[PDB]
Amino acid sequence: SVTASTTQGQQLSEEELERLEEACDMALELNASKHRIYEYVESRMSFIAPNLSIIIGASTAAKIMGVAGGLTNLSKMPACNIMLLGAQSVLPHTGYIYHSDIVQSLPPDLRRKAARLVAAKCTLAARVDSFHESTEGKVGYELKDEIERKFDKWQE
RNA sequence: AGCUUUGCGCAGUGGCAGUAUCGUAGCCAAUGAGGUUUAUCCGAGGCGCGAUUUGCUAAUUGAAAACUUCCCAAUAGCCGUGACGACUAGUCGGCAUUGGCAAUUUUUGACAGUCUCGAGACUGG
Repeated sequence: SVTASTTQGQQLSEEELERLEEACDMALELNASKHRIYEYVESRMSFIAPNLSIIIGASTAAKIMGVAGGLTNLSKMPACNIMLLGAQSVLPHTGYIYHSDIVQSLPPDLRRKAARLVAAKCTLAARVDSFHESTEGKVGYELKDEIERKFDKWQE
């Protein structure tokens, strides 16, 4: 309001205002579509791979389940490849679980090691939901408590 | 029967030893430590804290450097002299101590160097 009192800006057209209006309307369409996709992918990924979704987050769980080629290919991958799963001058030897929110929830030098912590345990989680045990996700909850317990252990 | 591999133990030669060798009871660690190289790859301990027995010998200071001393008194050659003694003023033997013992015959150095085949020669300017 303070800088709308002094804008130094000229008015738009009617075509310019309606062009910006439909641009903002399709932008809200893209935002609501993104959140609809997010809700569906978290629901169906908590059904398909509950423990991996609990550890990493179900969108990144779906990304590393897809680029590996499903759960039954994600299990028989080691922990040192699921770290680099989704890789490609921005950061090297990084996968989809380096740019996760739970691996960016810490200082920038605390990052790489944390990737190896989230890659290993979720690999266990991936193996745990390659067979259909722990459908409620208790292995994911226990391992995720272990993850952020180690994160709080490293932090001050 | 011989050869031989791997791990461990013992001893020995040699090498290394504070960017070395360990402890860790605190935490983490193959359910993955730690990764800038080659990363759909590698794979072992890591971070902190804390350390780096025993016998022998030398040397120094110190009065004393840790295994059951100093001090006084006396005892442990010959020419003269004094007595005692012996033998005829003289001689001899032993004992004793109240002066002396580097000037040719002795005990305060004619010795030292050299040369020749047990024996001699040369020099000491």
